[PDB]
Amino acid sequence: FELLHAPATVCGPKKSTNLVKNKCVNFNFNGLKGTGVLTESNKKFLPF
Amino acid sequence: YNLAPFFTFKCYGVSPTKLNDLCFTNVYADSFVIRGDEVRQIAPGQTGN
Amino acid sequence: VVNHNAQALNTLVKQLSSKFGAISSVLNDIFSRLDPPEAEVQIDRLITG
Amino acid sequence: VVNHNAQALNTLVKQLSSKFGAISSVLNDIFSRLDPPEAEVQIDRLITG
Repeated sequence: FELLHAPATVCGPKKSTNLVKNKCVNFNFNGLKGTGVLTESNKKFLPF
Repeated sequence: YNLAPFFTFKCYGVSPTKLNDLCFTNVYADSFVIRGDEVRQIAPGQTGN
Repeated sequence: VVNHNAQALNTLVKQLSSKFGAISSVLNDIFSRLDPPEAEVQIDRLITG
Repeated sequence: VVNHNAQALNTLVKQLSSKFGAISSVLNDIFSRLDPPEAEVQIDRLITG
């Protein structure tokens, strides 16, 4: 398996909590763990 | 963890305990049967037939 | 002089992308993927670098 | 001044004959005599030295 971050088809049995924005929180996005503030982003990402 | 009494579970680049906490982009399972002495041959950078 | 400062700072920032022989340049990935003995060898590499 | 320069370069040259804790100061010998995962650790030790 590849751990390089990408759209993850396979994931472990972890329950997903609600998404809280504009506050300092620990976050775990598809195995990407960090601490910070999540805000709505104006970045024009490609759909993939 | 319920597969056979003394299974050899050897993870390279990951931990046996941590697999449940990770997300995997592309997963492939390769199944075969070999002699026991040749099991150690199934590892990165090993020499054998 | 200003340039000699800015480049240096940028170099420092770019040196945060170096794995230094570890599995990853991200500390969180190393801790999430590995058990404490293996993580220590990788975090030691990253911290020393 | 010349001596200092000339001496310093020799030191650099002599630091190419230091194992730095690895089995050998020759990269090819380390690669041949060790498993690639095990060899890479000693190779990175030489590289960081």
